[PDB]
Amino acid sequence: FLGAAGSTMGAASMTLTVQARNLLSGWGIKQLQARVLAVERYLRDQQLLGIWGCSGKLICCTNVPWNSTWSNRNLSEIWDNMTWLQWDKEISNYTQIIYGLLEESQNQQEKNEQDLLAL
Amino acid sequence: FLGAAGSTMGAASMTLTVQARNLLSGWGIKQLQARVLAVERYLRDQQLLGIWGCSGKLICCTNVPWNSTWSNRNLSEIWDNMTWLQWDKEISNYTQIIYGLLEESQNQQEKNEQDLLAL
Amino acid sequence: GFLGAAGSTMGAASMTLTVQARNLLSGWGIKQLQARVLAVERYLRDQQLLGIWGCSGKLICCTNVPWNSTWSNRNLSEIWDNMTWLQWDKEISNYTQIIYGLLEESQNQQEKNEQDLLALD
Amino acid sequence: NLWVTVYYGVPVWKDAETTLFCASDHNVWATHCCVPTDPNPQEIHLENVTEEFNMWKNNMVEQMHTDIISLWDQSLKPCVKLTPLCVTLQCTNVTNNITDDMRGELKNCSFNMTTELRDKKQKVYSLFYRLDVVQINEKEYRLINCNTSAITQACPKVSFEPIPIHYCAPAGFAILKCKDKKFNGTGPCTNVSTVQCTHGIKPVVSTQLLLNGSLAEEEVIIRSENITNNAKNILVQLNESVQINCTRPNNNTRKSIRIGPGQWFYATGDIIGDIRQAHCNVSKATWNETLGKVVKQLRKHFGNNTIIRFANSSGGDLEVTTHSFNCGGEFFYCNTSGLFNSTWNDSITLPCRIKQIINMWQRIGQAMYAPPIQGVIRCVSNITGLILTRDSTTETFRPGGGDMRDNWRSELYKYKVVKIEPLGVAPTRCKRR
Amino acid sequence: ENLWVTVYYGVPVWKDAETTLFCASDHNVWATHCCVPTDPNPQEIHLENVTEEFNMWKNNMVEQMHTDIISLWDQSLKPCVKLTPLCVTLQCTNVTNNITDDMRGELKNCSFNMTTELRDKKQKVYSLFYRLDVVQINKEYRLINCNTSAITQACPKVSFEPIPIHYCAPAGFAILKCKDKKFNGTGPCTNVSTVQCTHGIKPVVSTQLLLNGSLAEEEVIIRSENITNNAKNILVQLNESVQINCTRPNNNTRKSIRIGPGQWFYATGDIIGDIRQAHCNVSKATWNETLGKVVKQLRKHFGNNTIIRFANSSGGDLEVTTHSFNCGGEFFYCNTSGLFNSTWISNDSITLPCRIKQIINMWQRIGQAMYAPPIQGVIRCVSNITGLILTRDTTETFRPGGGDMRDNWRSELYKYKVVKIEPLGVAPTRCKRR
Amino acid sequence: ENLWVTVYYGVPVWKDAETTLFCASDAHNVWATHCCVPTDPNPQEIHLENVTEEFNMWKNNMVEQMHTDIISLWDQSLKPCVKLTPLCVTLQCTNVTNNITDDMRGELKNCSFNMTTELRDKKQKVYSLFYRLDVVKEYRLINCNTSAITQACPKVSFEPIPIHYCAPAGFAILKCKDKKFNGTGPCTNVSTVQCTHGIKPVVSTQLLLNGSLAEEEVIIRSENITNNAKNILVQLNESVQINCTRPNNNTRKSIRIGPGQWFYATGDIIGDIRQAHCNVSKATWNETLGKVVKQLRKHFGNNTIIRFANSSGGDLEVTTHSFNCGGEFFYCNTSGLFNSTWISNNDSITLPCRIKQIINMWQRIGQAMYAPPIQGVIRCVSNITGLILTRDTETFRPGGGDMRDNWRSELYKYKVVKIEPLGVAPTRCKRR
Ligand SMILES: *[C@@H]1O[C@H](CO)[C@@H](O[C@@H]2O[C@H](CO)[C@@H](O[C@@H]3O[C@H](CO)[C@@H](O)[C@H](O)[C@@H]3O)[C@H](O)[C@H]2NC(C)=O)[C@H](O)[C@H]1NC(C)=O
Ligand SMILES: *[C@@H]1O[C@H](CO)[C@@H](O[C@@H]2O[C@H](CO)[C@@H](O[C@@H]3O[C@H](CO)[C@@H](O)[C@H](O)[C@@H]3O)[C@H](O)[C@H]2NC(C)=O)[C@H](O)[C@H]1NC(C)=O
Ligand SMILES: *[C@@H]1O[C@H](CO)[C@@H](O[C@@H]2O[C@H](CO)[C@@H](O[C@@H]3O[C@H](CO)[C@@H](O)[C@H](O)[C@@H]3O)[C@H](O)[C@H]2NC(C)=O)[C@H](O)[C@H]1NC(C)=O
Ligand SMILES: *[C@@H]1O[C@H](CO)[C@@H](O[C@@H]2O[C@H](CO)[C@@H](O)[C@H](O)[C@H]2NC(C)=O)[C@H](O)[C@H]1NC(C)=O
Ligand SMILES: *[C@@H]1O[C@H](CO)[C@@H](O)[C@H](O)[C@H]1NC(C)=O
Ligand SMILES: *[C@@H]1O[C@H](CO)[C@@H](O)[C@H](O)[C@H]1NC(C)=O
Ligand SMILES: *[C@@H]1O[C@H](CO)[C@@H](O)[C@H](O)[C@H]1NC(C)=O
Ligand SMILES: *[C@@H]1O[C@H](CO)[C@@H](O)[C@H](O)[C@H]1NC(C)=O
Ligand SMILES: *[C@@H]1O[C@H](CO)[C@@H](O)[C@H](O)[C@H]1NC(C)=O
Ligand SMILES: *[C@@H]1O[C@H](CO)[C@@H](O)[C@H](O)[C@H]1NC(C)=O
Ligand SMILES: *[C@@H]1O[C@H](CO)[C@@H](O)[C@H](O)[C@H]1NC(C)=O
Ligand SMILES: *[C@@H]1O[C@H](CO)[C@@H](O)[C@H](O)[C@H]1NC(C)=O
Ligand SMILES: *[C@@H]1O[C@H](CO)[C@@H](O)[C@H](O)[C@H]1NC(C)=O
Ligand SMILES: *[C@@H]1O[C@H](CO)[C@@H](O)[C@H](O)[C@H]1NC(C)=O
Ligand SMILES: *[C@@H]1O[C@H](CO)[C@@H](O)[C@H](O)[C@H]1NC(C)=O
Ligand SMILES: *[C@@H]1O[C@H](CO)[C@@H](O)[C@H](O)[C@H]1NC(C)=O
Ligand SMILES: *[C@@H]1O[C@H](CO)[C@@H](O)[C@H](O)[C@H]1NC(C)=O
Ligand SMILES: *[C@@H]1O[C@H](CO)[C@@H](O)[C@H](O)[C@H]1NC(C)=O
Ligand SMILES: *[C@@H]1O[C@H](CO)[C@@H](O)[C@H](O)[C@H]1NC(C)=O
Ligand SMILES: *[C@@H]1O[C@H](CO)[C@@H](O)[C@H](O)[C@H]1NC(C)=O
Ligand SMILES: *[C@@H]1O[C@H](CO)[C@@H](O)[C@H](O)[C@H]1NC(C)=O
Repeated sequence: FLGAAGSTMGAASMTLTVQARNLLSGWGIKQLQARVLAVERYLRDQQLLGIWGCSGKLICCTNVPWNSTWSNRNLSEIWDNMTWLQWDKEISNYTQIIYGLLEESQNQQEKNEQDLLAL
Repeated sequence: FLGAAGSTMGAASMTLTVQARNLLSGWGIKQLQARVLAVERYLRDQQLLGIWGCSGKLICCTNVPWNSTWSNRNLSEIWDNMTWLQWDKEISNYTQIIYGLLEESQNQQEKNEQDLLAL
Repeated sequence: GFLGAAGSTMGAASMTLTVQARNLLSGWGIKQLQARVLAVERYLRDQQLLGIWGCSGKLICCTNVPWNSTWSNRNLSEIWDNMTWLQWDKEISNYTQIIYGLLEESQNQQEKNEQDLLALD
Repeated sequence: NLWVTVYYGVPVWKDAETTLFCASDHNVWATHCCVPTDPNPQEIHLENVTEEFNMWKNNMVEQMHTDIISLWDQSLKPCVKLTPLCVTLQCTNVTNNITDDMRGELKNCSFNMTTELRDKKQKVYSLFYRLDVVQINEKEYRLINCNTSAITQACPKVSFEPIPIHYCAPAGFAILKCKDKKFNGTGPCTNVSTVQCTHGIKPVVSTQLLLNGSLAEEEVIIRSENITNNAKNILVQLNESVQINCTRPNNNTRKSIRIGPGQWFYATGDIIGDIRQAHCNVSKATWNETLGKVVKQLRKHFGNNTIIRFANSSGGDLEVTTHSFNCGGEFFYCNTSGLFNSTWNDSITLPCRIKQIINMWQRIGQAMYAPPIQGVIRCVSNITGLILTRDSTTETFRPGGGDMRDNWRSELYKYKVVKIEPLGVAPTRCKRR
Repeated sequence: ENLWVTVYYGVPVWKDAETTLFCASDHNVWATHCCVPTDPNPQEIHLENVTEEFNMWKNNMVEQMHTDIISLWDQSLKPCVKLTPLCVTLQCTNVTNNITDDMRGELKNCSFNMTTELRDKKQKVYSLFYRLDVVQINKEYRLINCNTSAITQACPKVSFEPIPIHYCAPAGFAILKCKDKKFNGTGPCTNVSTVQCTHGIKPVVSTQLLLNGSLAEEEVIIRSENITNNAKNILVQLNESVQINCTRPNNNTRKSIRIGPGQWFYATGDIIGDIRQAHCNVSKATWNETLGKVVKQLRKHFGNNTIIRFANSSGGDLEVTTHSFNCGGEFFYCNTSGLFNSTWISNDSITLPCRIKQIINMWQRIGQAMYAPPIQGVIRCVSNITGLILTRDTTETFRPGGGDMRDNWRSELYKYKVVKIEPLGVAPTRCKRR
Repeated sequence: ENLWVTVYYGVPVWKDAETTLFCASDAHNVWATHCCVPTDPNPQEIHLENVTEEFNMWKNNMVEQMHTDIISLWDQSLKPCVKLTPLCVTLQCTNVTNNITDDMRGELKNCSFNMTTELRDKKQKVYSLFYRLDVVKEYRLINCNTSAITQACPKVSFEPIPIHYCAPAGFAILKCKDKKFNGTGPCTNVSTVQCTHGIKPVVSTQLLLNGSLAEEEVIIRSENITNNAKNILVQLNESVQINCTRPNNNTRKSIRIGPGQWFYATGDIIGDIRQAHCNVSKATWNETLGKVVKQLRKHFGNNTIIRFANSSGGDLEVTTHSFNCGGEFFYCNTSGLFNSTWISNNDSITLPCRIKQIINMWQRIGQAMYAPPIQGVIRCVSNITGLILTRDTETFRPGGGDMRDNWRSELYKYKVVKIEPLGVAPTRCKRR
């Protein structure tokens, strides 16, 4: 289901549970291969959300600041005048950078939590 | 495993770990189909708990009130005097309606968290 | 890199948990399919267990089960430094199931206690 | 006032049909059942559970049947197809050391067949049993199932001896077992336990009588889908075993014949010493007491003053008209009319015939050739039950069956497969946050 | 200044992708194959304010449909009787019977000695054959394909009747559908909707004319990869169907011959009644109007000051020189030369004679051959002409073509694209963790 | 003392394990339709600073895995091919005397026979040449009295190409980089890799061709060198170059068997008929044995004599050297390489070869393959990288045996381990 596609980013987020549910729900070796792949793709995304400290959420806020390098557009002109497809293309060359930064942040946060609990 | 199946729900609720921990651990095409399905069923339940905001918990409380439509039995006679199998028979048609409500509640809650964290 | 910390001490290797974890889930052909299914099953068994113990979503989970000197009668200075994870794994191997059982019992009690605290409002 | 609370790990289930796997402990069931099981019995008792069980329309039975046919056929794939040997035979009626009871039973048949090189021929001869040889329609004979199908030679190193087989649930499923003793194949059952694997069941092939298997816990149990419907079979499980010992008193030899590229056909060779008919011995007193128990529990459905009489089989092929006692590599067809002649020294003997070209599972497009066994066969086994049919003031019961599912329902009747559904919802005095 | 990374999951975005599709539906080979039922509800979701780019000649759904039909076709012929034992010298003479038209000499009465259930004996049998199945070597003949391949008799209970097949996406994937009634075959498309399954497509196999497909909403849509390069096939989709009435008029029977221990051959038996030529009837007025519609639209790419001519085509293979048509259980090779011979400058009907072939070499392969069992009785088919495959040679001339098979599916799959859903992504927000 | 249990996930530990490995390759070859997964150039190796891993090449399951996969691949590729059952007829044979440069005396024969053709009602008379080793004036082929002979498809190449074995998810391969690693015990310079270096699946006997070289000196390895009943593998420090040829300019005759069924027969020979042979550099060979001797004495004593001699198990699998040169089967006589006594106190070597076409491969006797003839002239130039030696003063001879010993010469440095990311340790914190 891609029904919100084409709507703006600030509108499309209203349906994140619709898209998430439909990702998993949906000679014979052919079908097993298709099914196994669907499971693997699902789990890869879940592992990333978990490793970044976003487990269980469709929307999570991190402590990694936004770099004007990736995009110098304002909050307005992203959320109101663009759809997600457009956004995805504009920052498609920084995805691996952001993901690496998110992992580093979570590691630092967990270490701090353990040391706080120590008191 | 299922020792509590004939017991009062208020007692059976304390053996949840036992049932959960036995869901993954216990002709080539048939064995792969058996394994893939066991995984698929497991993941369907985990995704659904995540959608409702109950990931990582065997017991969770939500913000969806109970309707007299689903059951007008009082509380004492639900947790006592009845097994889970009997309860399952009583709540049958009023299942998908609950699931839909749980999803709606969680979406409102995640939006509220995102907005609160922006102050 | 993956397993780069394997020869480092236990307290050093704690900084590479991300690296090991992110590579576990995959970063006649029937055998390839069988291998893929098993890789998923192994991954999920570990994730389910962390969920049971209330450690879901964390690489470092702090629990409320006390450490028994019986399992290993050593100081923090004798464990976190001057020792690698491979050595530790051998050192307490025979207590693995005891610990896992205790962790399960604790989490179950914690969930009941939380439900009661929410009820008392 | 009450809020929805969601629980995971809830001990509930639904009826379900899923694929079960084989568990165990050069047999045909070896290498195909490689999961060692039952290191410790499980039997989790479920207190206060009254589940509904049904021997008929079970799924476990259909899978056992299906899996056996598949395995059986798979085992013959790599062996000689006996492409040759549909040539006609020049047969002589053997009288050498043969008693009157067996005249015409054995034939000495010679024929032309191919060899290692394509343009060369050889002359061979072998013995055959009358049941497998048909006079040509044109002293000249043909093998029976040669004109319509290929006969695959059974693999000489594969044992088809039944071994106990355990069926085990896949993760997410469980098998419930009925421990009641008066259950009779149907309805609600008090005292239900949960297991991962069934008890071992021996996949014994038979007709009319049920051989090695379990006994009823207390009395004779008579099970039928509809006791009033003469179109249905009655499965009778005894609470006592009856021993039967069968033999083929002929010191056989084997004659190895080379075919084409080192393929071998194992022909029946000559017989050393006396030639005698195969037969089975059943204790007379035990059999008469056994029937007395069967009728005592059978009258309960007809009346205390009705008459029950027994009679022999009505017709059809040997698969249904005679007992089909299966020995380690031989198929005996035994005459049971002597066991079913009553109206309600110390042994009864039943004559037996031997067949080598076998059409199994009521199919006609396939055939198997059972190679000969040298020396003398002696088989000792336990009768555990009967397959009977019924057809005023007097009722007549006859041996029946032939539908292999009936030989499996008798062991699988106490098991049911259920799907575990761990997620559920209930109200509570607890609200989030 | 104050923006932070927020990670979102369930984001409605995608990438072009090539994945495995499965079929769904509603003794037919496809009914057996497509065990998954369809949802009676199309579940079509319109996507507002999108412009998706499509390209029907780069569409991998075509390769899967082709691969699936070849694989299914072959799998269904595996557990069948081989006719290797029939590759013996045949003694054939012309059929003498009440034969009309120009069918005299078309059929031959062949006798031969084949195997029996008994290895030591042969039997003398006879059967009828069409000239196109038999090669002369002298009254001495051989079956045509005995020098390259074994001929497999198709199993008589197997139905190859095309039934609608719906292709469905696996979880994580979606199919986008172009609803532009004028769609070009390439480029951006507005009014794009998302579907789970395609419309049903009948796996009809033909050349020159495309039967029982979809119609255009308006006019004629002419689609080709370049137009200018005349080496490409032109797929022409009509907004009106043309009905064609086809028959094999002879009343046939079958002669069942046992050839071995559980194996048998179905021979064409004696013909009952008179022998007549097979043929197809196309209404003349409808056909002339149809070409006028095609030519008018075709001119848009050539000029309105030119001349458009049709040819009867050419080639070295009946599969492409004639109209290959599978009617009931028999393969027709119809003569369309009088259907495509007009020149366009600005009650009645045409009968197309048809030849029948029994030994078939499908998908342009050499190493395989199939024997089509003869069909009892008299055969009649009524089909819908929904499109044409044309090629091009100052007057422009066009001719019937095709035969690659892929092109017979592009005509139905051109509106669909497969995409992969990529639900995870990030964007700046004012929300900070903790 | 307020110490609590903490759970960590992503812990860098492992266990010894066996599993299924998959193939990958670089860039009509039988392995190119198998190893469909590309390798990574610069695959990346991770040095482990303080790991002292125990390795054991003779207990290495990867050898078994490589072996079973090769046998399976080999058989699978011969299934969709023409069987030669129709050629199991008798032959009428005479000797080829047509310009034989002596020393054959019937090694090459001219045979004819009655075989099938296009129609079942016809037969044809055909002519072909055969090598004596394949033939029992009345003759039969050596493998028509058992099993069946299948012609290898002329379209499939069996040329060895590098094969890389790669770990599945959840596993890693540890590589031993220690100098002079002898096949067993602790290894210090341990590194983690995702795939092996690329092994060519060479199927030679006696001598090991086109493998890896030792970097410092010749390495002698055996499970128990004192057992006197184990093969000793020798890994050389330098390669020895060997030039092998089949000098006769042959032809290929195409014969129809049936409906798309073809047989490729040896046709006539163009030019003089001469023996196949291999040229081994003599000086290199003399230096090579001297290095082996110096090293063998480290296990047997400074006062012993190594004594080289030839083997006796004359089934042509042990006493001769198999190559698969050009896809042809040479069976070369190596006795001239091993007859010397070493006492501590161009002049090249020519080895004759025996060409054979019907091959019972992998020591099985229930299957046979026919190698189609190769037209033209064959020459292979290859690197001797190792030896298989046995012993029983005590005498050393060329060995031979099961293929696991050749493959074990490349996989000796690798181990498979299972990653176990979950673990527990004490710490000073509490859940709360
Ligand atoms: C019912 O159960 C009994 C007891 O297990 C079965 O008896 C056994 O039958 C097998 C096969 O006929 C006999 O095996 C043979 O034993 C000889 C011994 O010298 C050996 O040389 C043969 O190679 C073969 O292994 C076995 O001895 C026999 N056991 C006894 C105690 O007599 C009986 O067959 C089962 N009945 C049915 C119908 O399944
Ligand atoms: C285009 O669609 C039409 C309509 O579906 C196809 O013609 C139809 O073909 C079927 C199968 O050959 C005919 O059914 C027959 O029915 C008789 C009993 O009435 C039965 O004995 C036969 O075995 C068979 O099932 C059907 O009558 C026929 N319809 C018409 C109007 O003639 C047509 O073949 C399709 N075009 C192409 C190229 O496939
Ligand atoms: C050890 O490695 C060498 C190569 O480094 C192997 O020899 C090579 O074998 C290939 C295949 O037999 C030869 O290529 C062929 O060339 C002809 C003519 O150009 C062509 O028609 C064929 O299609 C094919 O491409 C290659 O020339 C040859 N190299 C040399 C130097 O002779 C050698 O076989 C390997 N050792 C073993 C035991 O396999
Ligand atoms: C391998 O062991 C050596 C010591 O045998 C480790 O060296 C220490 O590294 C730390 C790094 O912060 C220094 O502070 C110590 O002073 C070093 N010790 C000595 C004796 O030099 C080395 O780090 C270990 N390898 C790994 C991966 O941790
Ligand atoms: C499409 O654009 C119009 C304005 O031109 C707007 O009103 C409408 O809501 C937009 N549709 C979507 C899906 O956002
Ligand atoms: C974004 O920042 C630029 C800075 O020059 C400003 O001119 C523009 O008006 C801003 N746009 C919005 C939507 O605030
Ligand atoms: C079964 O019912 C009895 C009734 O007294 C109760 O005491 C017992 O606990 C119940 N069993 C289970 C498993 O709850
Ligand atoms: C739920 O509660 C509301 C309370 O106003 C009632 O109107 C409604 O009928 C109930 N049932 C359902 C199914 O909504
Ligand atoms: C576990 O028990 C075995 C018993 O032989 C012993 O050898 C081993 O050292 C023990 N391991 C630990 C961690 O105590
Ligand atoms: C076999 O031969 C004996 C010879 O006395 C004869 O009595 C008997 O009837 C014969 N049986 C058959 C079937 O020919
Ligand atoms: C074998 O064939 C020949 C053909 O002339 C026939 O005479 C002979 O009787 C046959 N032999 C047998 C045993 O059938
Ligand atoms: C089988 O058990 C059911 C249980 O309700 C009973 O009604 C039925 O009469 C029994 N049938 C026989 C033949 O005993
Ligand atoms: C064989 O059966 C007879 C029946 O009368 C019985 O007496 C005897 O003990 C049985 N033999 C064995 C070994 O069971
Ligand atoms: C097909 O298109 C033409 C274009 O002129 C139009 O006149 C005709 O009515 C259309 N036919 C149908 C069935 O819509
Ligand atoms: C096909 O036959 C039917 C018979 O009723 C007729 O109505 C129809 O017009 C014919 N079609 C053609 C193209 O001649
Ligand atoms: C071929 O030569 C050998 C030489 O030893 C001889 O024995 C053999 O008889 C010859 N073959 C023929 C057919 O003359
Ligand atoms: C052998 O070679 C000579 C030329 O040196 C040639 O004349 C003769 O014909 C050849 N003989 C054969 C049998 O080819
Ligand atoms: C064919 O068979 C005949 C049988 O007499 C034999 O003389 C002739 O030599 C054979 N043909 C060949 C090529 O061996
Ligand atoms: C490990 O590598 C170092 C690199 O300097 C080398 O000096 C050392 O000898 C190597 N160890 C072994 C056992 O080869
Ligand atoms: C190694 O060889 C010696 C020779 O005496 C023998 O005693 C010893 O048992 C062998 N050891 C192994 C592990 O094979
Ligand atoms: C080795 O063999 C050659 C002949 O190939 C011979 O001249 C030499 O003397 C032999 N040397 C020894 C040590 O036997």
